[PDB]
Amino acid sequence: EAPAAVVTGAAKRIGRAIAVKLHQTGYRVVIHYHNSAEAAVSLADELNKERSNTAVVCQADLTNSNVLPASCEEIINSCFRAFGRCDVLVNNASAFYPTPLVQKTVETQVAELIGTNAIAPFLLTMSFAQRQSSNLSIVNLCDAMVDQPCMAFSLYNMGKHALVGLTQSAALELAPYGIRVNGVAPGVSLLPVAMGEEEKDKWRRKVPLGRREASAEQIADAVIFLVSGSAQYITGSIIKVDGGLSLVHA
Amino acid sequence: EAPAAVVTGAAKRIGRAIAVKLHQTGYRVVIHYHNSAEAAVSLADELNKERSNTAVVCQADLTNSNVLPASCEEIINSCFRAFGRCDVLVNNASAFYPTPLVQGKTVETQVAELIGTNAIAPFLLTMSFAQRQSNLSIVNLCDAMVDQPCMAFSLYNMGKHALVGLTQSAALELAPYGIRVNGVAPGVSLLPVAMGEEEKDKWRRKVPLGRREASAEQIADAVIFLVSGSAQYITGSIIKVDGGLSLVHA
Amino acid sequence: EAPAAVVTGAAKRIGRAIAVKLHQTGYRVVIHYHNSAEAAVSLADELNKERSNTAVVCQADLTNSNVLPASCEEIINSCFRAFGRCDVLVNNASAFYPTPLVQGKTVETQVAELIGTNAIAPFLLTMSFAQRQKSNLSIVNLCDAMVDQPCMAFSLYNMGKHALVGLTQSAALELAPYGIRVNGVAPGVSLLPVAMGEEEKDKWRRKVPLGRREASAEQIADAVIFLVSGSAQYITGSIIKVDGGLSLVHA
Amino acid sequence: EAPAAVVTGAAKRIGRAIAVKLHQTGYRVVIHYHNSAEAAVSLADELNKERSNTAVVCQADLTNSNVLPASCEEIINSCFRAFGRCDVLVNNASAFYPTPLVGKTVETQVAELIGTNAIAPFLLTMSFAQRQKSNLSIVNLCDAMVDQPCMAFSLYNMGKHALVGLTQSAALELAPYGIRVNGVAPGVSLLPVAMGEEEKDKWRRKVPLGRREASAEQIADAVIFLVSGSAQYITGSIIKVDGGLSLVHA
Ligand SMILES: NC(=O)C1=CN([C@@H]2O[C@H](COP(=O)(O)OP(=O)(O)OC[C@H]3O[C@@H](n4cnc5c(N)ncnc54)[C@H](OP(=O)(O)O)[C@@H]3O)[C@@H](O)[C@H]2O)C=CC1
Ligand SMILES: NC(=O)C1=CN([C@@H]2O[C@H](COP(=O)(O)OP(=O)(O)OC[C@H]3O[C@@H](n4cnc5c(N)ncnc54)[C@H](OP(=O)(O)O)[C@@H]3O)[C@@H](O)[C@H]2O)C=CC1
Ligand SMILES: NC(=O)C1=CN([C@@H]2O[C@H](COP(=O)(O)OP(=O)(O)OC[C@H]3O[C@@H](n4cnc5c(N)ncnc54)[C@H](OP(=O)(O)O)[C@@H]3O)[C@@H](O)[C@H]2O)C=CC1
Ligand SMILES: NC(=O)C1=CN([C@@H]2O[C@H](COP(=O)(O)OP(=O)(O)OC[C@H]3O[C@@H](n4cnc5c(N)ncnc54)[C@H](OP(=O)(O)O)[C@@H]3O)[C@@H](O)[C@H]2O)C=CC1
Ligand SMILES: Nc1nc2ccc(C(=O)NCCc3cccc(Cl)c3)cc2s1
Ligand SMILES: Nc1nc2ccc(C(=O)NCCc3cccc(Cl)c3)cc2s1
Ligand SMILES: Nc1nc2ccc(C(=O)NCCc3cccc(Cl)c3)cc2s1
Ligand SMILES: Nc1nc2ccc(C(=O)NCCc3cccc(Cl)c3)cc2s1
Repeated sequence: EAPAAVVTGAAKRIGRAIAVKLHQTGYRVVIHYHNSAEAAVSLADELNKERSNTAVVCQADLTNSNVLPASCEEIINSCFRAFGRCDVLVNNASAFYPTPLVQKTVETQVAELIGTNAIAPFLLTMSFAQRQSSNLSIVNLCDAMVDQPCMAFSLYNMGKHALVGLTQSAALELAPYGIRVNGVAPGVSLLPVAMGEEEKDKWRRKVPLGRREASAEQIADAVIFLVSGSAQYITGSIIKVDGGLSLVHA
Repeated sequence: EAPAAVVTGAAKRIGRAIAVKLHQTGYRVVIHYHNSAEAAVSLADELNKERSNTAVVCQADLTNSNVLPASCEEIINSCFRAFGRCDVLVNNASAFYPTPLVQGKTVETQVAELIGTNAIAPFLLTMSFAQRQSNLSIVNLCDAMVDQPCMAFSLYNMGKHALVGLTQSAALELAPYGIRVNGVAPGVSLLPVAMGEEEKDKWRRKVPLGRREASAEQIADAVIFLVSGSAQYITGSIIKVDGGLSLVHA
Repeated sequence: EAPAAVVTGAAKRIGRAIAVKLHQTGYRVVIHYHNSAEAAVSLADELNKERSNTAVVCQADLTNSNVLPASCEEIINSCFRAFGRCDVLVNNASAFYPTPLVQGKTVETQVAELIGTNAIAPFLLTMSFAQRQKSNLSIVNLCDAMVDQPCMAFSLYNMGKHALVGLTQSAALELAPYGIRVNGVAPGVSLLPVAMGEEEKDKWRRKVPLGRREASAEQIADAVIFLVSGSAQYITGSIIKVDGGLSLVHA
Repeated sequence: EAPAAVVTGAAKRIGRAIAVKLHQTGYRVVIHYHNSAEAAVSLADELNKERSNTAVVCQADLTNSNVLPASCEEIINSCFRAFGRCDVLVNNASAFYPTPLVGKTVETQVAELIGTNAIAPFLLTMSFAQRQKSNLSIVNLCDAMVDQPCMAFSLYNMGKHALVGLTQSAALELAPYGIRVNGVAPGVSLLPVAMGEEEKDKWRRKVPLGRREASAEQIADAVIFLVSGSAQYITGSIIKVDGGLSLVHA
């Protein structure tokens, strides 16, 4: 038949764009969600209606507990269960909020920010590999502004730095098994829904390429390339998709 | 009207694969060469037979000198003369040889060739490209190993480092003009002309992903992505196409 | 009075050498240890015999847990309790072992120790150090020069060391308005593993361009000493590799 | 007896502070200069007043041309003829001005910005290494902001990137001879004399640590460390001395 992909947090925003675009490219997909049951279902609906029985949903909480392992195993599972194979893993799901050094308790923050951002990708990676001709690859959602961090976002930043480390080490380690591991690093994309609107323009104006944020589909485009046969020799690479934002000094 | 691209050192090896593949994507192509007259003319005949009036050649020495700006201006001008437009510039041409710090070319010539082709020509070509200015982009052929260099290749490495700087500086500067500037960084690809079987397998053995060098087409694939509509928010980015080679410790 | 420093995992190897050199430069020192009780007490004994009332020990597991914040707070408080001040924090303590992806400690346990010691505890200690400030304040984080060219099957260790880089940068940024500098020291190959054979040692030694030998503990401490000194008063968010060229050598 | 150090562009500003700190440390110094003869002599006289026969001056243009190799050989020679040895080389001299891609000629700009910042350091490095017959080191003055460049500084940035490559390449190659090679990367240091205080403050306010530029002495302090017995294992390292400026996003 046709290849299959798991996308994490695929309900909304960047994950949904990735999901749809993988589908259009001919992937059967698992739409993982935590909170967005509705949205997951609706997207599955839309993809199933397009090609019969090619989109399934999956619940899991990706916080750092004692049960993350099983959850990550569950997610990889259902991809094999629904489609009998798993070609692609997109690590998209992610928490993001400030954690000031001079001031949810901390370990909540750690489980979410370190847990979702780093540890869960590590576990999914381990399951994806464990259960493996083909074109297998993993794509991690990184952050182009990792070296010029937002003030008071240490934990978030630590977790994204950790994700670069996983990208590198897993690319090395899984290269023998023909599994590629890559990253996509957005700058400013879909801005926080809560963040002010006139405040949003402030950020848009800093971006060299067209004074605007990346659309979700732009991010998705890079993911598509990395999983494709056009990237068959690409592993351990992180592709920034930031419109030049990371090149701009203070 | 199909867009137009200049590829430097497009007569052989990776440059040829980039020109071919731009052509197969719908571009008209200026094939720059220095010495490889026959291969140059040969390729253009092949492109033109495939689609008449779609390929030209343009001879130029890319060694640094007081007339390199005029030679660079001429390469770009050749594209406007042939095709009435210049949409893409691929900085591919490259001198590569050892320049030990501790002891037939003079050092003046070594600097001219290694710094001229790898860095100064790209800069002058970028300047000419932007001056004569849809989906405009420049792709620089960089080097994935530039922070773990070959022993005794200081001038080469300096040139490739300079090219990274050019990639970033021009991406920043040319963004408001809608011109994107990116790089592709091979690890080990098409291997040298003068090298034994034993030595090839030595290098190949180092590559985590499949224990082999990149095909030129694999390198060309990333160039294709960067110039395409799928990369319209990507600028100042360098994509490693190295099979994990740069991840491998001594 | 004399400034005070907290050094984590300071009973042996690189931490001890850092504690010793800070002590010789006139610091009062907290020697944090986990398991190495005899060795920590021995070191403090030596340092106290050198100038009385200048060295204390402090026991803490730096494995991630819900009590890890309390333990890190307690480490910092030990310094204020002993010496009335805390000028320098060195995050040296580190777990180091393989965690293969394609496969005995549970994975829960691996994550707790490798991410906890190498990254979370540094963050918590960073927080406690800064909050307790109410001179030349700085933090030095022991990083790893080979993080972008890692050992096969050391995913979690590498992830923690990359996190520590992120902490170094983020904390340099956030704490600079308080006058606290935050930097890193990144060894290549230094003191080899106690359980490693001399045969394997020489394999690693011969890869080092500068001298074909590992860094001495002193040489690593030397860089730490520079970063805390007034010769580094404008330096923050910098990581100095002390690796003999090792990270420049290709495969 | 006393070790000897060559410092380039040592007449004024940062190179001056380095010469002085090296002298105070016990070094005999060659004060290289291009135009500031008056400045160079006064420094030399003052140093020589502190300690007889410990300081000499040497004039040379470090621009790129067929005579540059000879010039750099002569600079190194001047240390040996004066002091009988050359233990340290500090590549400090630098040209810095904008070179927009869109009243000097372009070839002149290339010659000056690539010549002073990259090529002359390479030639000096070669001459330093070849003339050796303990604690030998080279320190290259880099730039902490090379990945977040000033707009329209492409050539400057290319030169500073090249210098990073030299540092790394020469570190690797000279390590067997026991010559360490490292860099110091200032952020904002001595601001131009004639720059308005109101402008100066715009840059000053960007700096996290103390909201001021680095003194020349602070930069020199990092140089002193790298040449010292405390840095005996450090090679191929670049120490940013930037007060956190490079960590600050747009
Ligand atoms: N937005 C931007 O501008 C930038 C984004 N990025 C990165 O790109 C990726 C996508 O960003 P964006 O779409 O804005 O992300 P969001 O912050 O909106 O989160 C995306 C999804 O993550 C899931 N998620 C969050 N926390 C958990 C958790 N504890 N367990 C399980 N799932 C969880 C949610 O799924 P559910 O809805 O089902 O609960 C949510 O829809 C992230 O990795 C992010 O860090 C990086 C830099 C810039
Ligand atoms: N091959 C590999 O494994 C790797 C290559 N790269 C990079 O990828 C790109 C393509 O590599 P590859 O195809 O191997 O390159 P080649 O070594 O085959 O050279 C490409 C072309 O550069 C041209 N060139 C050389 N000197 C001059 C000069 N003075 N003036 C004008 N043109 C000149 C030549 O044109 P002509 O033949 O007409 O004289 C030559 O065919 C380069 O920029 C290279 O640095 C990066 C790392 C790995
Ligand atoms: N040695 C080398 O070659 C290199 C070292 N580094 C870094 O340099 C630093 C020093 O290296 P090195 O001296 O070899 O380190 P070690 O591996 O010897 O560990 C130092 C100390 O870490 C402490 N530690 C370990 N696990 C825990 C834990 N769960 N809770 C609390 N403390 C713990 C131990 O204290 P105790 O003995 O009391 O149990 C130990 O003595 C480390 O951060 C390391 O990663 C970087 C690269 C190379
Ligand atoms: N100051 C700052 O904020 C920053 C500086 N840096 C780097 O720090 C180093 C020192 O900085 P700074 O003191 O401000 O530098 P300056 O701009 O003051 O230049 C230092 C010296 O360079 C010499 N020089 C310039 N062009 C030439 C040439 N063609 N031939 C020979 N010598 C030449 C001059 O010698 P003379 O006067 O005798 O002609 C000059 O005094 C440089 O390498 C610089 O790039 C990096 C980032 C920031
Ligand atoms: N899960 C999520 N992770 C992230 C990470 C980053 C952002 C984000 O909005 N980043 C922008 C940082 C930035 C920094 C400086 C200038 C600008 Cl215009 C933008 C948003 C999100 S949402
Ligand atoms: N114009 C050209 N530029 C370059 C640059 C690099 C190479 C090359 O062969 N690079 C491989 C270097 C290498 C470094 C370490 C391990 C391995 Cl297997 C290979 C070949 C060329 S040809
Ligand atoms: N807590 C500890 N952390 C670390 C981290 C790294 C090392 C170490 O020995 N790293 C060497 C890795 C290496 C990789 C490639 C070549 C070589 Cl000569 C050495 C040893 C330790 S002990
Ligand atoms: N030879 C010389 N090289 C350089 C390099 C850089 C500078 C300089 O002024 N750099 C500051 C760049 C900068 C960029 C963005 C913000 C801020 Cl406050 C400062 C000044 C000089 S003088």
